[PDB]
Amino acid sequence: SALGKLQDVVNQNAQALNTLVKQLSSNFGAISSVLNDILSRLDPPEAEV
Amino acid sequence: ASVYAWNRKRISNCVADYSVLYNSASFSTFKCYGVSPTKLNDLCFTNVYA
Repeated sequence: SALGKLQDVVNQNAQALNTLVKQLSSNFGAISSVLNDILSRLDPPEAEV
Repeated sequence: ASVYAWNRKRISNCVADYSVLYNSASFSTFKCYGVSPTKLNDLCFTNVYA
């Protein structure tokens, strides 16, 4: 643990990137979190929404 | 069947051609909510309950 500062920098960057990737799995109130599903499922009027 | 005794029919293990169903011009009502009516010919489902 003597090299804690560099490891914390690396871990902070890794957690930020992992959180950024994980946010793509959230639908944010939409029917699905996957664009392809909405593209192949819906009609462009509400698909836009 | 009547409304209080509504029947649930399992539609499964079948090839679905909704194009002819949509092409019919003798429907009083026709509407889809969770999926586009013309996109049913590409997606694959199961456990379709009538």
